[PDB]
Order: sequence, then structure tokens, then C-alpha cells
Amino acid sequence: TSVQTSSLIQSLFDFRLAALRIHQDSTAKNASLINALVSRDSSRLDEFFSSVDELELSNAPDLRFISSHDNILWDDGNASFYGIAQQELNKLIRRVAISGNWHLVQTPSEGKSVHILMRRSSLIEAGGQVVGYLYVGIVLNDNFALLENIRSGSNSENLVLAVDTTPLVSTLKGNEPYSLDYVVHSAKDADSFIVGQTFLEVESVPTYLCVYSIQTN
Repeated sequence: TSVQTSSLIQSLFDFRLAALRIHQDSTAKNASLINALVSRDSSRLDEFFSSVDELELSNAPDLRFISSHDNILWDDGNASFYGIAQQELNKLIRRVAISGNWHLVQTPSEGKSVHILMRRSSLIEAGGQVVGYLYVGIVLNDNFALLENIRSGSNSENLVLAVDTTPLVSTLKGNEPYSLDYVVHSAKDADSFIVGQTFLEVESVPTYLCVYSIQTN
């Protein structure tokens, strides 16, 4: 049923965000991180995160960077691969004002605007305090792994993650009877290929992220 797959899709989505939050908040309390940081040895923080992912590459964020006010002490350097300019990253610092909550934000890239789910976690020190903030983000554009993981987890035929009429990522192979174009401009829960619509909530808050789910009669 509509609301039932929609419900499942949302939980699968929540599941991925929960995994990142948990690891984020846990790493935010790792002395190693805190001291590697305080040393302001920008370049030392590098092996550290490499170690964190070394053991969990699967659940790693697409981008990480540490802030201290409008300053950026460190950046894993992935923002660049996404065409995100170091300066836009600074603007995100402000955007994601509070901690403990995921933020759906969009940034200009070397092309279309990139949609990102970001979250901030305070970096406190051994019994002193805030030495900075760790920001982690998930880039939605072309994030095939994220969408496919939801498709399989929900045993859906195909999924399309979009913003309005513009697709961010799709699981369609291309050999389907229906095209991406049809799926995005389709009318919800109506045919040979029933297309459900699910607007994802982030932190129980409504968003414009729409997941189109396709199922054949």
C-alpha cells in the first residue's frame, strides 16, 4: 500500500541518517580527534579520519570538515570532487546553526545546485570545552549508493530521487518500458506502471525531496 511503502522508504532513509549521526557523535568524543585537532596540525587530522573510515568506509559521509567560527581549520578535501568551492563551505557553517539536527541545504557547484544533508557535532575537550565543530554531509546528487540501498531495502522495482521536476539520482537501468522523464512527471498512485510519491522528512520535518517509486501491476 502507498502509505506503507512510503512509510518504509522513510525508515530506510532515516536508517542511513541515523548511522551517520551515531558515528559522527561518537567520533566527536574521540580524544585522538580532539588532540590531533588542538595541535592545529591540520595535516595530522588527516590520518585520523582515514582510520575511522578505514574500518567503516561503508558508512562514511561524503564530506567532512571542522569549523571554529567562520574559520575552517580542516577539510577532508572531498568538497572539491563535488565542485563545491571552499567559500561555499564557509557559508554552510552559518546555515547549519544548531547541533544534533540534520539540515537539508543546497550549494552552488560547477553546475546545477548540489543538495546536501549536513549535521554538526560539537568538539569538546577532556573535562576545557568546545575546540570546534565537526560537520559531515551526504551529497544527494548522483548518490546512487544511497538510493539503491533504499530501493533494495524496500524491494522496489525502481526509484527516482528528485526535487520538483528535476531528478537528483535514479536507479533506472535504461532498458525499462518507462523513461526517467515519464516517472518524474507522472501522477502519483494512479496504469501499467504505478508510481508512488514520497516526500522525505528530515528530523521529522517536511522537505521537498521526493522519492518516486515504480511498481508494475
